[PDB]
Amino acid sequence: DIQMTQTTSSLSASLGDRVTISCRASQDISNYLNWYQQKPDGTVSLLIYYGSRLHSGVPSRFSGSGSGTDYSLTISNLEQEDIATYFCQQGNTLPRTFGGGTKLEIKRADAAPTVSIFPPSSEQLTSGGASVVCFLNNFYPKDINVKWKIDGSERQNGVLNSWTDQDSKDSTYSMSSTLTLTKDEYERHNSYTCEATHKTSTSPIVKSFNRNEC
Amino acid sequence: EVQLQQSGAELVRAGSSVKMSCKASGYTFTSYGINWVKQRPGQGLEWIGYINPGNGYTKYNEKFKGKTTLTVDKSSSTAYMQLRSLTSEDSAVYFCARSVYYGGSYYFDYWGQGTTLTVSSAKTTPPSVYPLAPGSNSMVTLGCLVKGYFPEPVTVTWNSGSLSSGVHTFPAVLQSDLYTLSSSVTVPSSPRPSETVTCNVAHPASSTKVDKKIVPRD
Amino acid sequence: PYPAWHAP
Repeated sequence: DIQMTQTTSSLSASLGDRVTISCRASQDISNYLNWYQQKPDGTVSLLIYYGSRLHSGVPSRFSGSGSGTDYSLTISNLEQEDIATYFCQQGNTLPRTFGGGTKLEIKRADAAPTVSIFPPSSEQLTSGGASVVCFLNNFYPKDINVKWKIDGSERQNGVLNSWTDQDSKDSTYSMSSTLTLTKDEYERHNSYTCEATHKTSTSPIVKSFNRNEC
Repeated sequence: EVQLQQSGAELVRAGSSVKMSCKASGYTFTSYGINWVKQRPGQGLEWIGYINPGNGYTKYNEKFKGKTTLTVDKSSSTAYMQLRSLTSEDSAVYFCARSVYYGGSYYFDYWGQGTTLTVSSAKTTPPSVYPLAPGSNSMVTLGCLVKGYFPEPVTVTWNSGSLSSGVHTFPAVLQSDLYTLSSSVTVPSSPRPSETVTCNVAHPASSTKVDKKIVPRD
Repeated sequence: PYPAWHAP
């Protein structure tokens, strides 16, 4: 049915600004729109309901509007507390549908990631497995592409990544990437590379090691 | 206040089923509807279906119908959702919420903390803590690979707490039906290998408290 | 064609 597109997944702003999160219905909803705010901790709470105007006991600085297919939540005089994910929801037809949601983050100055690569551990190899790990720490903006190479060409099976949420003291992100192979496949090759492309340079940041120089 | 206390996390094997609770408090349970929303940690929220406690009526989202069943018990203000023939695709956190009328429609004014449902065949197993030492410069990063445990959570600290700044413990990821996580700590070059750096990983589920020392080499 | 509670 009507599906909602929150057309920005992560929105970037400073404490104090006027934030505007949008949401578009694939059809007219006669103002049957609601806004929820989910926190990092997991809990969800209501904000504004109906056509986007109506308040449920919340800060006045939360305001809603919109009229046909296009609506928006506007947080004037933004605040820490307000850093969370916002979902819109249509209550005009069944089934009920929400938008992809929009997550706010704090705006910070660009920072390249520090990159580290690590060969498999002795302990782990004796168990017949092999994992090469790569941390990419304290970088901002949060978008980044890690790429692995074995003996010089890309590899994509085994690669599992994890990303931390924006930090609380600084506003940076960190990411971990891990290539897992069997002990034998690992001992069949020499060079392992972790390449981080981030718009901090147009040139990737490369870390690698060779099993022979080990 | 209005409250909705949902069940505790759930662990079940694909092919099987489960039944979660949503106990309401502070309002007339029968005067309002209960909706269920699923949040797979992928991309958004889905409306499952819903139910009128007094009415006993239920309305499903076509997708979740057939495998889902909503019910209620009113001599204890509780609502239940039962999932059948589970699969990986049913691993998510499930929320229940109250519905209030306004205009000609509804909206959800209160929600529950949510119930985590992990569909898997694993059993409680302790992780393997692999030490991550560099490979054959005024600051040095060391790691610790916590691999193959189940179920969450895992507690990682370095040097039992005395190493706090410059630590990034990453969210666990499911691979092989078992969780895997990593952690990194950055200490000056003067502390290591000059001193000891140890990751301490605790895994309550299996009553394990492992201390791995990070030594030079491989 | 069939019942609801704010919509189709």
